[PDB]
Amino acid sequence: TLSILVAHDLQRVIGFENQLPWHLPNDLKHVKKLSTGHTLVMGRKTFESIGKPLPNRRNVVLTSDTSFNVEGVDVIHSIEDIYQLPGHVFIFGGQTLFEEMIDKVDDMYITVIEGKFRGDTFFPPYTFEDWEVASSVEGKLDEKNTIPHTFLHLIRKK
Ligand SMILES: NC(=O)C1=CN([C@@H]2O[C@H](COP(=O)(O)OP(=O)(O)OC[C@H]3O[C@@H](n4cnc5c(N)ncnc54)[C@H](OP(=O)(O)O)[C@@H]3O)[C@@H](O)[C@H]2O)C=CC1
Ligand SMILES: COc1cc(Cc2cnc(N)nc2N)c2c(c1OC)O[C@@H](C1CC1)C=C2
Repeated sequence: TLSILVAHDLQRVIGFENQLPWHLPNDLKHVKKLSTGHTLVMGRKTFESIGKPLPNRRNVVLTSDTSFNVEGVDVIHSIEDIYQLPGHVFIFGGQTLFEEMIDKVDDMYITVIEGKFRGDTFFPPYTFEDWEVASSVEGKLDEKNTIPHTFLHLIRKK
C-alpha cells in the first residue's frame, strides 16, 4: 500500500525554509501512529530537515547523491525503486516527492492546518472530484496545540 502523508495549510503550504511553518505536537503524534512499524519514503532535503532517521520504522531517502550512506537509512536513487519496497509505504515529503507521487498513490493522509502561513514549498493542487473522504476528524485544541486542524484520509476515486 502506497500512501501520501502530509500536513498542509489552507493554501497548501507545506514548508518554510526547510522546516514546518507550524508548531503542532498532535500532528507529529499522528504521523508517529501511522508510520511506526512501516516505511517512510522521503527526499534528501526533507531527510536533512529531520536530520536523523525516525525511530521504529524503515527510513528510505531518495537522492541523486551516490555518496549517500547514512546509518539507519536505506538509499534509493530513482522514483521507480519506490514500488519495490514491501509493506505500507508512506510518501513523506517534500514538495518534489509529493508532486511526483500524487498521481500514483492509492490514498493520502492529509492534515489540513486551518491557517494561512508564509511558505516556500507547497502541496500540489488536487480535487475532491478525484478523492473520496474515507474520514474527516477534527484535531483537538489545547495548551500545546493551538491551531485548528483536520485529519483527512482520502482514497483515489473510481
Ligand atoms: N508539511 C509536511 O507534511 C512536510 C513538509 N516538508 C517540507 O517540504 C520542503 C522540502 O521540499 P523540497 O524542497 O521539494 O525537497 P524534497 O524533500 O522533496 O527533496 C528534494 C530532493 O529529493 C531528491 N529527489 C527528488 N526526486 C528525485 C528523483 N526522482 N531522483 C533522485 N533524487 C530525487 C533530490 O535530492 P538530491 O538533490 O540530493 O539528489 C532533490 O533535490 C521543506 O520545506 C519541508 O519543510 C517535507 C515533508 C513533509
Ligand atoms: C519538514 O520538516 C518536517 C517534516 C515532517 C513530515 C511530516 C509532518 N507532518 C505530516 N503530517 N506529514 C509529514 N510527512 C516531519 C517532521 C519535520 O520536522 C522535524 O518532524 C517529525 C517529528 C519529529 C518527529 C515528523 C515529521
